[PDB]
Amino acid sequence: SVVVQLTLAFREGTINVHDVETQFNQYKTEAASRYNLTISDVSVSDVP
Amino acid sequence: SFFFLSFHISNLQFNSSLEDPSTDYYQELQRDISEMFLQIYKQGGFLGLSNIKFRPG
Repeated sequence: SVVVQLTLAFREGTINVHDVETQFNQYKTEAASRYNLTISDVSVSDVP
Repeated sequence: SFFFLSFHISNLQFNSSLEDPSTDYYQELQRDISEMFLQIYKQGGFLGLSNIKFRPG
């Protein structure tokens, strides 16, 4: 498989790490149907 | 705030082109994934994402 690593940037007060993870996991269906990417094994961390 | 995200693309084979960020394939995948993330996060406060690192899984 292809491991993908990246960092997201939001302005202060916008979102927390759990919301980032849930919103991405909820998009898996559309990622497969629209982008033809089968997304798995999501990990999200706060970066200090 | 900043969030590090890692995931697998389970339906793509890692190949020699994806070891080299100057290749057309690397750049196409990085572009297309980036565009996808701009669709996932529509918050007014979402600014964008970093360049992408691909590794073999």
